[PDB]
Amino acid sequence: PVNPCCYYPCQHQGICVRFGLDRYQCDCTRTGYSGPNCTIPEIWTWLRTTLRPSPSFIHFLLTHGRWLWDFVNATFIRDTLMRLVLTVQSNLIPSPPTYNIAHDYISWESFSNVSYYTRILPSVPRDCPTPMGTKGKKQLPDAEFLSRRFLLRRKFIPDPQGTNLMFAFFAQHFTHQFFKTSGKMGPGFTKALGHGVDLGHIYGDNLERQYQLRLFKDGKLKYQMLNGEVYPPSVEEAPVLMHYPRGIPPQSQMAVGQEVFGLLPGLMLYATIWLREHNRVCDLLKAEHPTWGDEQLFQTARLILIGETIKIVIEEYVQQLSGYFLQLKFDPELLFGAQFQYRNRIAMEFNQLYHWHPLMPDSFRVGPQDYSYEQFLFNTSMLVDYGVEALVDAFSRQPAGRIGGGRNIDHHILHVAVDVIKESRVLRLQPFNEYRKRFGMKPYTSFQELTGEKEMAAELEELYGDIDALEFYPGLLLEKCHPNSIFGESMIEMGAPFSLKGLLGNPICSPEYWKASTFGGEVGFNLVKTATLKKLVCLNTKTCPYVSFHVPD
Amino acid sequence: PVNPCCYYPCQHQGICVRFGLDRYQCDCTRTGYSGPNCTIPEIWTWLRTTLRPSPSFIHFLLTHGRWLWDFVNATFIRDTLMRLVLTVRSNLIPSPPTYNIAHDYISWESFSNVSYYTRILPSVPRDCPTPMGTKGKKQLPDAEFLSRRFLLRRKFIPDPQGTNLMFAFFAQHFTHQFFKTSGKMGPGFTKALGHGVDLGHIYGDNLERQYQLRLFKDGKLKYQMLNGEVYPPSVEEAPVLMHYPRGIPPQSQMAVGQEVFGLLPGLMLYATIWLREHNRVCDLLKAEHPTWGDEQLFQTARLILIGETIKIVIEEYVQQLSGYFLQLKFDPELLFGAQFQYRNRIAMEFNQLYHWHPLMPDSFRVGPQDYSYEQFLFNTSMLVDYGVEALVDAFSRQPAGRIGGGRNIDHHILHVAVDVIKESRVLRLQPFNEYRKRFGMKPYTSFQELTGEKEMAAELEELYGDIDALEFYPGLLLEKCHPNSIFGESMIEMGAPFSLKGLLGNPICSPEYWKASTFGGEVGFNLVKTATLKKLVCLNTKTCPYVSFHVPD
Ligand SMILES: *[C@@H]1O[C@H](CO)[C@@H](O[C@H]2O[C@H](CO)[C@@H](O[C@@H]3O[C@H](CO[C@H]4O[C@H](CO[C@H]5O[C@H](CO)[C@@H](O)[C@H](O)[C@@H]5O)[C@@H](O)[C@H](O)[C@@H]4O)[C@@H](O)[C@H](O)[C@@H]3O)[C@H](O)[C@H]2NC(C)=O)[C@H](O)[C@H]1NC(C)=O
Ligand code: HEM
Ligand code: HEM
Ligand SMILES: *[C@@H]1O[C@H](CO)[C@@H](O[C@@H]2O[C@H](CO)[C@@H](O[C@@H]3O[C@H](CO)[C@@H](O)[C@H](O)[C@@H]3O)[C@H](O)[C@H]2NC(C)=O)[C@H](O)[C@H]1NC(C)=O
Ligand SMILES: *[C@@H]1O[C@H](CO)[C@@H](O[C@@H]2O[C@H](CO)[C@@H](O[C@H]3O[C@H](CO)[C@@H](O)[C@H](O)[C@@H]3O)[C@H](O)[C@H]2NC(C)=O)[C@H](O)[C@H]1NC(C)=O
Ligand SMILES: *[C@@H]1O[C@H](CO)[C@@H](O[C@H]2O[C@H](CO)[C@@H](O[C@@H]3O[C@H](CO)[C@@H](O)[C@H](O)[C@@H]3O)[C@H](O)[C@H]2NC(C)=O)[C@H](O)[C@H]1NC(C)=O
Ligand SMILES: *[C@@H]1O[C@H](CO)[C@@H](O[C@H]2O[C@H](CO)[C@@H](O)[C@H](O)[C@H]2NC(C)=O)[C@H](O)[C@H]1NC(C)=O
Ligand SMILES: *[C@H]1O[C@H](CO)[C@@H](O[C@H]2O[C@H](CO)[C@@H](O)[C@H](O)[C@H]2NC(C)=O)[C@H](O)[C@H]1NC(C)=O
Ligand SMILES: CCCCCCCCO[C@@H]1O[C@H](CO)[C@@H](O)[C@H](O)[C@H]1O
Ligand SMILES: C[C@@H](C(=O)O)c1ccc(-c2ccccc2)c(F)c1
Repeated sequence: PVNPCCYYPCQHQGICVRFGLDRYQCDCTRTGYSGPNCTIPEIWTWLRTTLRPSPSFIHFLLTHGRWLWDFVNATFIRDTLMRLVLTVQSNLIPSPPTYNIAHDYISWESFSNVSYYTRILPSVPRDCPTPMGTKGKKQLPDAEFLSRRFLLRRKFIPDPQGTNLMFAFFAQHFTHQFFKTSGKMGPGFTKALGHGVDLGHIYGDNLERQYQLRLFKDGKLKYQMLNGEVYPPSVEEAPVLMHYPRGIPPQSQMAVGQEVFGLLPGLMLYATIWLREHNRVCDLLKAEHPTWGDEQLFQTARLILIGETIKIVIEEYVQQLSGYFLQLKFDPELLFGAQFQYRNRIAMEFNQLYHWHPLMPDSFRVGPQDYSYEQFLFNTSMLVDYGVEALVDAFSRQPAGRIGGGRNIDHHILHVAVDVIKESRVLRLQPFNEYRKRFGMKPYTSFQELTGEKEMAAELEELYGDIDALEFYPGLLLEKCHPNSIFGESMIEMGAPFSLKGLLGNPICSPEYWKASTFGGEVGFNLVKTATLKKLVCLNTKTCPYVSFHVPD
Repeated sequence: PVNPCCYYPCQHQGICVRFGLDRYQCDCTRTGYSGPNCTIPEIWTWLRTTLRPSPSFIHFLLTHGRWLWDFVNATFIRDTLMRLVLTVRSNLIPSPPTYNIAHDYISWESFSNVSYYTRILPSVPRDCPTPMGTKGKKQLPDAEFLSRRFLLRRKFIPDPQGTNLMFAFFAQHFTHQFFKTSGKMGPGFTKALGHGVDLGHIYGDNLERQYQLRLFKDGKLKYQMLNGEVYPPSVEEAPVLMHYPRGIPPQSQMAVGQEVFGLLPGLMLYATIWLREHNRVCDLLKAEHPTWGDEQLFQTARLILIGETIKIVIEEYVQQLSGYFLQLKFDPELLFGAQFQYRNRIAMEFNQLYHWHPLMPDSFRVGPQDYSYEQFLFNTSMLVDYGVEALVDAFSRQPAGRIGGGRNIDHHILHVAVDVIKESRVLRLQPFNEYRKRFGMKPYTSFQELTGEKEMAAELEELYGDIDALEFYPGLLLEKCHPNSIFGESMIEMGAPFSLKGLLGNPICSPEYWKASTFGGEVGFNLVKTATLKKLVCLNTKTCPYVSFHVPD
């Protein structure tokens, strides 16, 4: 007998469990539903269903009515709605976490072993008719072909939301502290054990590495002086493992928290800024705590920089992304009255989803110069050649690509998307339409409805055979965007739950940690509260360039 | 100049922070207090403090007036009070955890590094004039001498509550899954990384070990047949590091989850019982799920066993210990309405407080046989010679020692108590009275008020010089016991918050985990719900012996 759970016979987050030889049952516990498949709603659930407006209608509300939102943001409604957005979206994410690559069920190993990525939906059972369940063709489409025909950039489609390369490199930097898939252990495993905003891309994902990067005086990180500017130290002074092209001299190899950050100037840019911010914070702490040792200075600066990161990510980063007329607000005290777990486990789906390579351009315009991919990648002098000011100015001015829509990944890095789709088959990620339901959306009935056009849809229909078969990452990047937006509804409705849970689930946001003393007092606490991208750069530079998550005007 | 925080200025959980050269500031955030030392009470706090009766008064109501309690236990008031017990107790424990031996302040490293025990009060600063802060003598009293005079048994004092050796051994077994101090790392460090009821004393503290214990058939653990009965395998078959006396060969030594269980038959007794249960559960689980592989069977059996452990501990173990007339109840649903973090970190103070060596008798009686310590300690054949039935009957009939009150540790194991005090001093654990205040009690104003007598108190006053210099462990053990109880006011009021947070803070108690599917359905769920000490033994033995946490009549 075939595995019944492969029909995904249970709705609204019921758990399919195999009983006997050919039977299944569903645990509808606290899903709001009753019956064999969990399809009969309870009186409260039912009432909330008819009164629930569609995610599209709410997206419209958040992106329209300039007059209403000016009023809202200047009142308490701002706090009310922020609380609402925080609790409602985060709660889609389980906590404690549930499944992983090895276990499609709750276990003590899945709870304790942090080297695993987690998952929101279990893998597609191995003992089933099609690789995506029961629907679709015997074999899935070629990963290279799907990229070439649907994801490969022809002409450059800029972001209509005005997103720049200062954002793209921030996104890439930031996300790589909690996305470190391991090569040795394989797919579904991770090296970044903080599982969130620990800043291990600055300090290191292990103690040994951290100790090697630290000056062990004044709580500071090691640094070097090139042309009068403070840069991260050479590998000769901080002998940590760094991935540089073999043959490159060690004196030109810079050492930072994250191994891959030397391969791109944009990465090594932010690495410098944050390092330069860390030591600056030590200078402020030491002035008010002359008696504090090196360890106290270091550990307190880290917490201040963890706070600063989340403040900028929520109020500036997600702001630019969402395009919302709601002024987003970082205030942990909002959740102090609700049931919220201050813990987080990074999920493979969020890893898959955060592959935002369409942000990368055709070239890299720095002042009058234009730089090719072969001049930008691996170049180790560019950062020290131009300086922070000049590179931040150049990245804040150049537009970034539109993520959704399709055909917008520059040929140089298309291979990544190919491997993403490949990896999304070793992990046996459920089909896109199943995730639609998990994150509270209606499944698509056609490829037409998915893309909003006719041409590119009809070809996908022939390849996949069924919309119920469409894969996760292709689904996200081919779906029609919201009008004049950066990506589709699915990226928002699925991304944000993961995103917000990570930010607010950080221990520093808890009632226990969100105190003045935690950050060395009012001075440190205000540094978190008033943090800003512009301030992160311009307080650490000689001059102040144009710095923003969006192109001028 | 003298460190201001040595005086412990900040009352009611306010945090002392050094500013400038000789100044300090208190962070009264969310303590309920205002002002420089956190002594000015807010409107609600004042109301709370005047209306709140003394701990001793509550202990009176809970331990008296049986007629009222018969009524209470058969009504919803049982659930109401239990919730109050759960929420008010656990609240006294920081979550996420605060400090460790390295940091007397909040740091990311303290949060991330699960190798550390946590702590509730910071250490006594090294620059303080006296070892305990500001009060007492330049040198503390000799640790060996303190044990001899005040902790060493003369005549045997049985626990007035009727507590038996079945309890005493359960305690030692149960606790040694989350008390595993690292000799190679030093005090303040731990090997038990599950930090609670993970059953890592049955399955081992690491994966490679767990794997060696497992049959890898039907989710079962390895075992061997002896005399027709089920016993843990030899090291020869399951090669794991076991701490046995030098000269005892691998075939002679048994393999279990905790490395030290071979040293005592009572400890190895429970290793057998819990192993039989695990394999017994797997048999039930396979009948319900024939299509299940080995891994899922093992992982589910682990959760059911964790379930049963928490059920028994709360409803029988804590019951006998507390001696309350309130029928204590295990139901995670009680907490589904309040703010509760399903996370736990073991504290060095919980470690220190659980050294319940007074429980151990002058000698061990097994029917008509009287075994001395030298016959009992490291016996390899006693378990197999007698069997489970016979030794459950034996330990259940023999009285255990009264824990508090003083002079009740057998000379054989008095060296343990010595080392606890010496370790405390390395750990730089705050005075006993400082811990009184932190667990909502008033400090003792004299040694007479502590002990409830004249002689022992006078000698202690001479040794310590002041009551505010009295140490944690000696304090807990020399305090006047509640009338007819096992220990005093402090062991309950300091032990309970750690204990209940450890049980209910287990992720299986979370609304995400607490459902039938987690335990393979209803059969597994009911095993947890109806779990019992008597059943744990008697369902795994040929005959039922006397089984209880108290002696007969
Ligand atoms: C949780 O936390 C615990 C406690 O911190 C931690 O314990 C262990 O880890 C730390 C760090 O590994 C150990 O600390 C010791 O640190 C001293 C450092 O002094 C030296 O510093 C300079 C660097 O030394 C050299 O490093 C390498 C290797 O040789 C090389 O590049 C150079 O040669 C370089 O000079 C140097 O000036 C000089 O050598 C100094 O002596 C080390 O000397 C020592 O060897 C340790 O590494 C602790 O000892 C560890 N144990 C304990 C009980 O504290 C855990 O690791 C952590 N757990 C997790 C999961 O993170
Ligand atoms: C020109 C710049 C970029 C280059 C050269 C690049 C290249 C790569 C490469 C080579 C991989 C690993 C592929 C593999 O072996 O599996 C990768 C993965 C990834 N990319 Fe990029 N990419 C770029 C930009 C971005 C941006 C802007 C983002 C947005 C945040 C992003 C997000 C990710 C993520 C989250 C991973 C997976 C990380 C992990 O699991 O270890 N990338 N990219
Ligand atoms: C005759 C039986 C017992 C023996 C032989 C024994 C022996 C020991 C020894 C040798 C240590 C290590 C301390 C040191 O040497 O520094 C220890 C610690 C300890 N004991 Fe016992 N003990 C016994 C009974 C008990 C009981 C009944 C309890 C009650 C629960 C208990 C609780 C503990 C705890 C919690 C520790 C610290 C564990 C750790 O730090 O890893 N012991 N004991
Ligand atoms: C290992 O622990 C075992 C516990 O069984 C010890 O062996 C047992 O020792 C007792 C005496 O202490 C033996 O009792 C003897 O037989 C009868 C009772 O059956 C009794 O009336 C006699 O007076 C006599 O002492 C008991 O039979 C014996 N069991 C076996 C199988 O030999 C042993 O002494 C312990 N090891 C150490 C180092 O003490
Ligand atoms: C490392 O980053 C460098 C940028 O900071 C870059 O070197 C720069 O390359 C440009 C373009 O080739 C040079 O400009 C040259 O070409 C123009 C004509 O297009 C001439 O008018 C100029 O006089 C000049 O010869 C820059 O001079 C050069 N910058 C510096 C400071 O030397 C590298 O491309 C990056 N590294 C690699 C290996 O590609
Ligand atoms: C978190 O989970 C990881 C995967 O379960 C685990 O990695 C390791 O898991 C096992 C056990 O150590 C190893 O599996 C094999 O065991 C067989 C025994 O027959 C050997 O034939 C084989 O050589 C291998 O050792 C894996 O090697 C190993 N890695 C992977 C990717 O599976 C982690 O240890 C665990 N982390 C913690 C902290 O427990
Ligand atoms: C619960 O779901 C199952 C499986 O999806 C339903 O069982 C049927 O589903 C098909 C479409 O309705 C039928 O054609 C099949 O006879 C049967 N298939 C399987 C695999 O069981 C079932 O009807 C659902 N029940 C309810 C009440 O909605
Ligand atoms: C609370 O803080 C300090 C510390 O307990 C209190 O004691 C200070 O002042 C007292 C004189 O009025 C003396 O007891 C001590 O000399 C002094 N202690 C120190 C360490 O300087 C003080 O009374 C309280 N402060 C306030 C503002 O009420
Ligand atoms: C009728 C008896 C009511 C008992 C139920 C209330 C349980 C409160 O338990 C209370 O915990 C507090 C915090 O740890 C302590 O300070 C109190 O002394 C303790 O009794
Ligand atoms: C019933 C409950 C309470 O809060 O009173 C309670 C909870 C825990 C303990 C307890 C105390 C010390 C070690 C282990 C358990 C205890 F003695 C009493």
